[PDB]
Amino acid sequence: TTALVCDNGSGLVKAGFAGDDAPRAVFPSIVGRPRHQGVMVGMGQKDSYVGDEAQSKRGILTLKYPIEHGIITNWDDMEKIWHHTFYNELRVAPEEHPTLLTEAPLNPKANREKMTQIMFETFNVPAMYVAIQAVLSLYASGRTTGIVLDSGDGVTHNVPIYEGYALPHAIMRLDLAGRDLTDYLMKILTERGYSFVTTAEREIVRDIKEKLCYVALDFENEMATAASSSSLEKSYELPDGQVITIGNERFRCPETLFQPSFIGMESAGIHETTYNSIMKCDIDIRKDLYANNVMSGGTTMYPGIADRMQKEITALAPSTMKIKIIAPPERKYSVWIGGSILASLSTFQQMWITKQEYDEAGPSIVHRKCF
Amino acid sequence: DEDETTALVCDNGSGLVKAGFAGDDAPRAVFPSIVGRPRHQGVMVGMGQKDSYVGDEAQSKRGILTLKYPIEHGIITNWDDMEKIWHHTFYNELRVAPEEHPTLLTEAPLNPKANREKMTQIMFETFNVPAMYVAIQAVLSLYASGRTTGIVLDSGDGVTHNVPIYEGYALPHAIMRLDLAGRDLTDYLMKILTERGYSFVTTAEREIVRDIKEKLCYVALDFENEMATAASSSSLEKSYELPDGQVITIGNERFRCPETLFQPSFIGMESAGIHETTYNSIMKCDIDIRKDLYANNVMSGGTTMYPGIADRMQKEITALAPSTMKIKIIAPPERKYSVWIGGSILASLSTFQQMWITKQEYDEAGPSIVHRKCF
Amino acid sequence: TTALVCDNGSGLVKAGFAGDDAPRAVFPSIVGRPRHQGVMVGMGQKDSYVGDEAQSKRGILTLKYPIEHGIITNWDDMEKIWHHTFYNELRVAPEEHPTLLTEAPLNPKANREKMTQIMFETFNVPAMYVAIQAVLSLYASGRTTGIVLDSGDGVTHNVPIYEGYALPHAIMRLDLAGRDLTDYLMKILTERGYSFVTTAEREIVRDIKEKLCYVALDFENEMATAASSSSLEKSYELPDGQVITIGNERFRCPETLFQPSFIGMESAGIHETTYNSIMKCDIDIRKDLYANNVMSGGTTMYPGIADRMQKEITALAPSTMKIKIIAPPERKYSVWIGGSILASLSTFQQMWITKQEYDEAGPSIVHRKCF
Amino acid sequence: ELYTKFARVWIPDPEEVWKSAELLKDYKPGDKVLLLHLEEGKDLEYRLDPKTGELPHLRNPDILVGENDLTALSYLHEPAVLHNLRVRFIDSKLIYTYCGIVLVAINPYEQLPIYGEDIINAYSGQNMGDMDPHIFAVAEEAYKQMARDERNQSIIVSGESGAGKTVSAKYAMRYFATVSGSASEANVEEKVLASNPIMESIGNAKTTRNDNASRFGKYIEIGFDKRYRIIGANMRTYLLEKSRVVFQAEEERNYHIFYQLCASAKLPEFKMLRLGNADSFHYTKQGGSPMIEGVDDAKEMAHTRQACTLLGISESYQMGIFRILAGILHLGNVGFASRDSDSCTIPPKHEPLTIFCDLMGVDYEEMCHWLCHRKLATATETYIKPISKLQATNARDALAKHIYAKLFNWIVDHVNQALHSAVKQHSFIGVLDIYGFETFEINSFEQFCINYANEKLQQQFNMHVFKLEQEEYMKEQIPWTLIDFYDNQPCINLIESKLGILDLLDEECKMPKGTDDTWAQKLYNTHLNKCALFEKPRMSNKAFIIKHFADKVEYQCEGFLEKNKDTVFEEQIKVLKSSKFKMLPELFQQTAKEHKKTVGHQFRNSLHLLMETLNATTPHYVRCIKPNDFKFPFTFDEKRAVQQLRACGVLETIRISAAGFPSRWTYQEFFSRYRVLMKQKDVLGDRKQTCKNVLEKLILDKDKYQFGKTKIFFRAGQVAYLEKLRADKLR
Ligand SMILES: Nc1ncnc2c1ncn2[C@@H]1O[C@H](COP(=O)(O)OP(=O)(O)O)[C@@H](O)[C@H]1O
Ligand SMILES: Nc1ncnc2c1ncn2[C@@H]1O[C@H](COP(=O)(O)OP(=O)(O)O)[C@@H](O)[C@H]1O
Ligand SMILES: Nc1ncnc2c1ncn2[C@@H]1O[C@H](COP(=O)(O)OP(=O)(O)O)[C@@H](O)[C@H]1O
Ligand SMILES: Nc1ncnc2c1ncn2[C@@H]1O[C@H](COP(=O)(O)OP(=O)(O)O)[C@@H](O)[C@H]1O
Ligand SMILES: [Mg+2]
Ligand SMILES: [Mg+2]
Ligand SMILES: [Mg+2]
Ligand SMILES: [Mg+2]
Repeated sequence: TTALVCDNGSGLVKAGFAGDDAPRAVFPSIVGRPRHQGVMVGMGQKDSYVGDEAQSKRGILTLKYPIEHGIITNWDDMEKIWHHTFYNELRVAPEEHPTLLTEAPLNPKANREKMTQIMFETFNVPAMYVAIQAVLSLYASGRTTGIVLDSGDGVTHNVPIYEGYALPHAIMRLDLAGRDLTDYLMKILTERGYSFVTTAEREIVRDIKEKLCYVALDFENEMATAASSSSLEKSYELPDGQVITIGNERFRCPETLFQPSFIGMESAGIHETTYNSIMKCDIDIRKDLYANNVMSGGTTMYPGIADRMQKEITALAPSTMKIKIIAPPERKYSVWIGGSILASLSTFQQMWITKQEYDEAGPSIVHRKCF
Repeated sequence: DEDETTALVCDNGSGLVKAGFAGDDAPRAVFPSIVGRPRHQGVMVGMGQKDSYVGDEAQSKRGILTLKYPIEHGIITNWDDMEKIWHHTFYNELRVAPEEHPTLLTEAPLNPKANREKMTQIMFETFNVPAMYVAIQAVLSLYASGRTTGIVLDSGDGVTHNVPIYEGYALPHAIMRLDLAGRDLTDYLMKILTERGYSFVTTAEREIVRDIKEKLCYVALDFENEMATAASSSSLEKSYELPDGQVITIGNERFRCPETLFQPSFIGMESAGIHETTYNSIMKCDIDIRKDLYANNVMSGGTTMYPGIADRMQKEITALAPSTMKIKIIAPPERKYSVWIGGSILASLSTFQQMWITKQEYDEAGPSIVHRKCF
Repeated sequence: TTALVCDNGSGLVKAGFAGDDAPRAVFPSIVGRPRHQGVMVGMGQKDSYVGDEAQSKRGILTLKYPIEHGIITNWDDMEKIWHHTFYNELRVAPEEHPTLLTEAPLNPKANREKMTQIMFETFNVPAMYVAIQAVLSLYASGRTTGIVLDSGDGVTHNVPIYEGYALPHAIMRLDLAGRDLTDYLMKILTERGYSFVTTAEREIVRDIKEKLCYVALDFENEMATAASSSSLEKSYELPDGQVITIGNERFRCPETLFQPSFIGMESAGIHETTYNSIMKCDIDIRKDLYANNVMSGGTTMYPGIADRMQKEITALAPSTMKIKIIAPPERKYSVWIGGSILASLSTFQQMWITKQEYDEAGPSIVHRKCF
Repeated sequence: ELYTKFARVWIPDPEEVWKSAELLKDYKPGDKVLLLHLEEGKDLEYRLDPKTGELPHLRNPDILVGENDLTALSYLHEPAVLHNLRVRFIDSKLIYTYCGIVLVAINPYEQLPIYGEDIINAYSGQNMGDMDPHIFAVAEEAYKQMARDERNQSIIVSGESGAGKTVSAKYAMRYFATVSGSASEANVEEKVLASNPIMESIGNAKTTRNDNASRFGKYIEIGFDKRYRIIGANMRTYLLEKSRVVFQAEEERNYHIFYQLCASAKLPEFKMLRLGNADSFHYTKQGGSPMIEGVDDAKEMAHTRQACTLLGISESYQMGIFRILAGILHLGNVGFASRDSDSCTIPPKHEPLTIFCDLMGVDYEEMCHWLCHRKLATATETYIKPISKLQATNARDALAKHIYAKLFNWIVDHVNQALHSAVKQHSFIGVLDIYGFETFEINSFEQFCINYANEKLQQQFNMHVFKLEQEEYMKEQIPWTLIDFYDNQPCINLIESKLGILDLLDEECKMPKGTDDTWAQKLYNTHLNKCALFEKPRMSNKAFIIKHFADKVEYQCEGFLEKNKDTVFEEQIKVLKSSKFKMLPELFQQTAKEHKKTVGHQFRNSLHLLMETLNATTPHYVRCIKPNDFKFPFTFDEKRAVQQLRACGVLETIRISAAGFPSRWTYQEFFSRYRVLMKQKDVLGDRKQTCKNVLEKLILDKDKYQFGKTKIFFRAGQVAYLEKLRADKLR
């Protein structure tokens, strides 16, 4: 047997076998459904579409996300996404290979229970496991000690770890993530008359965000050069061939991670949650956490963010602390990588909830197995 | 001190402008925001048709002139024509020089920054106003409602918008602007009247369809039941005598038209219905104040003047919200002037007389001043 | 003259005149500051609000706590809180009546000195005094001998006393208090997807805590009945009308007082600190301390806590010793009542630190008076 | 030191107010205690302020305490000026006095015969400065100035109720008549005497301080021709209380006329008007004291009907005035039941409304509708709106205040019809019968408006005092810059200017969510730390403090907003103007602006018009003082008297005078008095040059005196110091 590994991303799924250097399958976790009717006799359409075949049919289909705020919203669509990965993408039976799945910290008990239930009761998996994203991206980084900030599409969590042991009193979950930056980007583009309203248009704004946006080192300075010099203005061809001009919004958008008041949150910025997590840890280990701030997840892939984060943490910490940030080249592929590492580990073969084990303790077997 | 250089107050409506002095109970001037231009040759040299006509003098020349709209989707499309509308208001209607009194103007939330800047510029550079101000319609219609807390649903000719407010403070993430408005209902009404062979193609004919819409249409309380009585009883067909003299029947369309506000799918939009946008904007607000917004749903603007709309809205919000919340809709008569009345109130306050962008302040700071003054 | 008496509580202030049966003023020690933008041009506006007028504007206001860990964090907020008590609430001139204040044992010397300075410098009090909360709640309990366990919002403390004399080496202060129980309650409600993030939402979780939670007499039994019978669940109505189901967490949140490991503390449970502080006393007096365990402060308002603390002290102490745990019904004001009694006694005029004593001897006169 | 052993001082008392005390020793500098001799014995010692070193007020010499003007005293302080009036009123029974320009009059509650033709003929043709102080002296000054300058004049009479303002105005009017003989063809004096009982019935009310007080500024013009002979008169009215018509304070009542109606309801003529009782009627029941002790309102209704009959207004019109007044109270009984969605309604056949509609000759259905609803007109359509219970009571009560004010003016037009003449006047003298400053432990909108009115009159007075002194300095060739001007316009500008106290009250009146507490919060935000004048109690947020000339006044914010409302819908005026009754079409014969002003904005309009009327005329000034509150003849009470002196504002004009150069004497009078001090070697061939030389030796500091072409001016206490040196040389 060769175990399967999959990260249940809130906007992007990754999948493959344990031992693969990279996820051999990757696609948007989107189900698209037609909002129109049939213009001809015959020509039978699908009832629903999955990932790339939904993205090629934008405007004809309305796009839905089966995951929101790091939790599952429709299990019938998650069963559709899972079927796709096993047979319509990896071309492999889930009855032959064990499966590692992943979830965020502070996730509802019912979400984990229903996830393990569906994999045994529909995909008939021989054995399975569900692993926190943070520990996996820390294994991929390569440090037994380090606070890992995994900022994805629907979640952001600062999880401190020392000599392997995590500190559940210092972990911090944050709902601000890459989707809210996309929604804010639509508002600040509407100020220049570039309005957007459909979920198909939101995908174009998301491309624009990932291509052109970057984190300011000092917001006021970049606001002054945007107003005075205006050299930060850049063009973008839309599908229909129309050019739009974007500037200033390029730093105002991702600045929301340090200033959540832009979107009306009372919540602290990503640097403040990192500092406060270290301040909640034992005084003897703080120095080792300051030396090992690990960036993780796709919302950290903004230019300048590691230099700003280093400055912002250095301003909060004592001047004697060596503030060392580590941003793995592949911050995006880090959870999956660590999952395949824990999948090729021959000692982990004892931590697999078996099919028979599931039957013994209903759906809460995973809870005992984890804690 | 009965004399105050009494400020002028005007709502820049996308299909209907209103104007008057502060302290007037109602707008003393009101007319369609339409510029009409001749499309035919002079049968004589002494014809001398005005190059352009404005409002009522364009409407009295329908079919001979082609009607334009200087505003679309809530934003200005031709500033030369907006200069012509403004000139008309000052001397050809109110008979007053703009160099004497300050001017209050209005706009919809999420309006582009350049539209606000150019409106401020033209007032100070063409009309030479001593001082001016630009106000969001939602706070004005809330002054006219007379409560310090509520959610306003303002629906005009060219734009709709939701704005929740509490203790005089607003929530800039919970606001929701929608492009579905009274013009799209008029365009849909032409399409569904064409089902009975009643085709319409000119903007002069659109104006007759717009009258028909305002006179005969109403929001239903249960669409499926109203479709059943339209098909079975068939007592909904009202033969509207066309101005020309053509008695034309209008039946199921009297509700299919305004139902588009709750069902935007009729016109191919992915966007949610007006009730859903009012519910979601309450659900974006903090958990304590939601009960006070449910108790204070304010209807505003000329597209809300449909029979039955407040009772349908009350049911539609009650079906979404928890049953323990008392859902109240506020929908008094004459909601087409609520925004203006709120402007006339604001311009009459003593505490507002320091919040006037002066001609000197504009000359010193440049056109970006209107944004500093607001935020 | 009739002296003023006030408890500087970390989440709830109480105030009145000496001789009053109960504190005629009581309110949350919260300053509320705006978080939104005023869009009503020309309206009545305020800078910051205090207590009930902050609680009526929750959301629009963000909330602050001028006291944390039993110590003052901002004297500019405490100045406003004191101003409110004197002129806006009790409507009384502080230059007319003396002011008795309170504090927890092991409170910094600088905190007592700055509190003393403000009363004479800005409020111009004729005379004042600071009294340990423990001795006051023992006066309200009416015995000369007994160990008090005082547990408030921001601090918890053990103080053994015999023949009116404390044992300063035997006292035990603990940082676990009612605020940490509220913070843990948010985490265990998040296990059922009932997440909360604002300080205005934390006030609703705090109400939920005070209304529904209770101490189990046997945790392992209560966990078994929660899993098997599930009859312990209650539905609660949130401010927007929606109901949430709270069960199991109703005994888990206060159990943290006996099991501080839930929140990652190395510290012993409240019974173990009561046992250890009796074991620090002379063996001849322990019998009288076991016969007189006084419960005090608002966190001791959990159904079942007196019966548990008993089963727990009886399990640690010798079987020959008569274990008695007394809990005065009005525990929330026991400290205030003791202050109102103390300030009335003809034998207290010597303790009043006069303005002339402060002006001559400097702020450290407060320590000389106390010790 | 002036603190010797024969120089008496003044020591405070919580009863006698000021006791005289005689120095047992000569005070030395740095002495902390002073030994004194009271009228009860040498049993007192005095501890001097150990923080400021303050000594008690020195008494004036015995040659100065006997005069008819306070300006003749050297030391000018409250003990001395209160005592000067006291001894005159008690020993010499003197009622009149001067304070520079001001005449003061203390009410003797005893028939004085100083009003006989033989006194009038003795004063006539003589100088007012050679005569003793008297109403005749200020009346003949105004008459002389009218004839010499060809310019109109005005005498301002003011003080507390019961003080003699009405009484002094009658004596002034009698003189104006007798100085030009008589007007037997017109009988203006008899018609003025017939007007006052009906004017006070509609314009005065009972207050906690007095069984009868005027609530408005009464202004009478006396006309004369080229022969300066009296030919007729006119009655003007200003600053009338609007709130009184509807709202009553505790232990107070409405205008006396309303109760005259009520007590007379037993008579067959009033029985047809269906008048009931003062406990049933709303605008009257609120006060808790409908009837006045020792007064029968039915006897007052008999008197006012006789007074109307002497003025010649028809008995049919009298009954018409009564029918209207019965109507506006039935209107006050119309109560509105609350409805849903911010609405109200009236019961079917509501008996106060059926009686109102029958009395006023109007349709019930129209009156019921325009109160269950309201109109809203636009440029395209007219609409009808629901009206809340609170909006309906506010509209009803604004309507009741409006229609009473029109009825008042109608009655005043008939009073003018009796007083006027077909002969055109060549000139005229005004008499203004206005009130003093008003203060209590709790103050309302009424007290605010009364004090605002006093501040304007005070500005005119302050300016005049400076103007006359400046003219006297210029005539004596003495620099004007040596006198300082003390005004009160900052206290005026605080109230009526933009964002001032009154404009923020109008703003809170128009705003739909404005409140008494929101107005108080606006006042604390706008004026607390931006005006030292404005003050605020620390232990309350319900009150605010304003510095007024007489003293500071604390006002309770509650009620101000409600009382400022006066808006009434023009449709509610229209349905009463269409009345089948003959009077109502003539009561409401621009209105669209007037029917939307606030009470405060109407009051401002009225006051500014009166201020400019008094600015056109040459002003004269008299103060009326009430010496007690037991109404006992020649009984003087120091507590009442010092309060009166403060309300009349005279203690501040005496202070302005003292800060400048109060005492003044010609070189010859100075010589005659202090020639004893001069040696043969000191006296010259010119007494003026002698006095200039020796005064510079007697007083070394040059700011203590001022040398004129004819008279020497002196600072306070300097003439008393010369008299001390004169006495010290004799003994
Ligand atoms: N290079 C990039 N720059 C900026 N944002 C990015 C970039 N790459 C991905 N993102 C954003 O980050 C999110 C993807 O993070 P990811 O770790 O894939 O989340 P998940 O696994 O929950 O789907 C999306 O919101 C995406 O738009
Ligand atoms: N009584 C009515 N019934 C239905 N639609 C109406 C009615 N009155 C106006 N409308 C429509 O509402 C719009 C007018 O709204 P209005 O507030 O005047 O908009 P704007 O100010 O943007 O011009 C037009 O589309 C008009 O046809
Ligand atoms: N009935 C109750 N059950 C549980 N906790 C309570 C109860 N009443 C009060 N508390 C808690 O007690 C604390 C306040 O009590 P108090 O003695 O006034 O504290 P402090 O004086 O430190 O402010 C808060 O943490 C509050 O949540
Ligand atoms: N000079 C006076 N001599 C005698 N009585 C007087 C004199 N002045 C006033 N009074 C008395 O005062 C009362 C009338 O005063 P009046 O001027 O009517 O008061 P007011 O105008 O303040 O209400 C009567 O009792 C009257 O006898
Ligand atoms: Mg991720
Ligand atoms: Mg509009
Ligand atoms: Mg306590
Ligand atoms: Mg009188």
